[PDB]
Amino acid sequence: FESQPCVSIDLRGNITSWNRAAEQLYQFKEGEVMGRNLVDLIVPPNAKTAALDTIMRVGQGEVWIGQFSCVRRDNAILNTVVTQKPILDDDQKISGISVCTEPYSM
Amino acid sequence: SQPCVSIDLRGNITSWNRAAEQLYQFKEGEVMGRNLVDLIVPPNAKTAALDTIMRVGQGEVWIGQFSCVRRDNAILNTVVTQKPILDDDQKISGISVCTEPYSMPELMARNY
Repeated sequence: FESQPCVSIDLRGNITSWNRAAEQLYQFKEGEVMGRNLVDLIVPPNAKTAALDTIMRVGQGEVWIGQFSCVRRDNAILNTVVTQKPILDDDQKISGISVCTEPYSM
Repeated sequence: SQPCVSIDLRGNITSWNRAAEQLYQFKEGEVMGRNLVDLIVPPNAKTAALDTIMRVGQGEVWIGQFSCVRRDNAILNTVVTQKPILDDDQKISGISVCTEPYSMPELMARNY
């Protein structure tokens, strides 16, 4: 079951999971993008530093909700709202970041 | 029900609700205009708090751990949601700092 587009990245920003709703939103299949860097894949070049700064704070233990402009496979610009969360593993340590897209645009 | 404090962009208190009076043990009248970080953040943690507490931009919300100290000097390990307050021209004019009743791990995502 999937409520929304969701992507998981490790602490460097490389993709570790990419759900079916993400396949539809961004127009890549999971196999095409596994291991690729999310910010390089979909964030427009002038916005990468800002996106990376957010991800760095999230990986250190904060939750973020905000405007997230990204580039679909077909080169449409998406003005999304995303919820970014640290992901905890079984050992209760931060292992990555969740990037989930909300149903309203900014 | 939710403790909420508003600050201006100097870090000084502009709003303090009844729930904040109960959480932190101060009344609105005595804290209005006071610097929030000097009021409730332990000395060792202030630069850290300042480093982030003023950094919220337009169209984002930050949720994170926030160590504070009550009037009685009990240490509180809290979580706060920080959002910008916009003026009539949609410029940031302040920051809203509202307490969540959870520790951070209860808000995080999980791998199984």
